[PDB]
Amino acid sequence: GPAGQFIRDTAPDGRVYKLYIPSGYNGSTPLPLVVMLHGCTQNPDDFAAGTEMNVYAEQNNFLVAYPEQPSSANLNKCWNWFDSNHQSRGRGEPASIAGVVEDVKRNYSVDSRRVYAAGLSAGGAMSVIMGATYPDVFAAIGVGSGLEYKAATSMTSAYMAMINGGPDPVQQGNLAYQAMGSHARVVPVIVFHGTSDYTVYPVNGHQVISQWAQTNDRAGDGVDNNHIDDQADVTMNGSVPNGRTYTRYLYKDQNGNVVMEKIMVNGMGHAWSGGSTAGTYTDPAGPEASSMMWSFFVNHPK
Repeated sequence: GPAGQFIRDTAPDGRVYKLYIPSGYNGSTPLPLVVMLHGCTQNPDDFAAGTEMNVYAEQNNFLVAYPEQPSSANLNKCWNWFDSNHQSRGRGEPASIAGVVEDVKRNYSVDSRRVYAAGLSAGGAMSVIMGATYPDVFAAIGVGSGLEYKAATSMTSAYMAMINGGPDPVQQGNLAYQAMGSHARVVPVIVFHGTSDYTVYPVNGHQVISQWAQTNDRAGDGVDNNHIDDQADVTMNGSVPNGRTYTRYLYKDQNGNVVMEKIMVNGMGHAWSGGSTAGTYTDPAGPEASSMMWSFFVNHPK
């Protein structure tokens, strides 16, 4: 029978990416596509090994694309989430990441209603940017230890935002709505953050939700419908056997549908929650962010 494959390619602009093709791919059914955006110092292989996302892709039959940020673009290999040249549609890294999606769609049968972006750290901040700049492409996003839209616009302000948070999330949510331009739609968001993160302080995870509440409130159709706030409708407790506890908050819209989730992992540092020590920047004692993000994505097609 067929076998899954983790291959590499380059998009037309030269962007390197790796692609996991699950064994259940046969070209006869369009599959969902998860774009995974690695954090600083990482690369596609390291991020795949740590998140184990290809394991879930194999089990659930979806494609996984891992764009690579080279040190030529940022010496730490961080997505340049703090640079205005990389915060808008049609230019820089957002256009390049969208171009990876277009390249996969040209060569594989992809379900255009089930394309998602998730990432860790700089890649979590870049996933936020993808939701704000290409909401027409990305059904939903996952943000692991990231920062809100335009949390900084310079490298100096980047370091301040990492410790203090970015500007007023209401203002940033209106800026993200403006960034959506003529493509605006509600983009469901799932956030993970560690409560003992000394690199990107957890205030940033709280702000991601508040910023997206504002953006999604502006983007929902109807003047008196589809509204959403940043007040948790449900607070649920989690516990990993022999691992960490966590709180999972659900944010519903006016219709009662869960549109956002926030998972705060107690005592976790700056790391992808769950996963494997085979990759850097993971915490196997946390809940399995890869599995939970996929479940959220499944439930939030375009």
